[PDB]
Amino acid sequence: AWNRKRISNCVADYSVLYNSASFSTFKCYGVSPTKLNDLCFTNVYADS
Amino acid sequence: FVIRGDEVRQIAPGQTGKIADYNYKLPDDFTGCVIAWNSNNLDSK
Amino acid sequence: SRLDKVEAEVQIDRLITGRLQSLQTYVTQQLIRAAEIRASANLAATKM
Repeated sequence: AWNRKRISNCVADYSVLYNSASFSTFKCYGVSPTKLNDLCFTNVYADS
Repeated sequence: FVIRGDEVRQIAPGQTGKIADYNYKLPDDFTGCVIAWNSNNLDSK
Repeated sequence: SRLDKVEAEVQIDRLITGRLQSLQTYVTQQLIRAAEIRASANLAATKM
């Protein structure tokens, strides 16, 4: 029953998100991870 | 040197990480070899 | 904007290859046309 969630209207400081060393793996496909903090996103969804 | 094994993946050419960000990093044009072995038997304290 | 240098390199290589092949095609085909025009010009001069 994997969860679906939508994320919109937020300022996402992905550097602080990266600061969580507890995340065992962190892979980015379409962009380089360092570029996260320099790009916009018109549609953001999350699965957990 | 001696470092934690978790961030060992960061220490490699091309690879990145917090240790690569501001602790220490080998450039992507690396000319050499990287070896490591666990030393918990003697470095424990 | 979206990628790092190592990650960008493959895409840049493919773009370069395609574009320069297109230029090669344009150059050679144009040169053929130039050959035909040259022959026509010699015919015109002989006519004159």
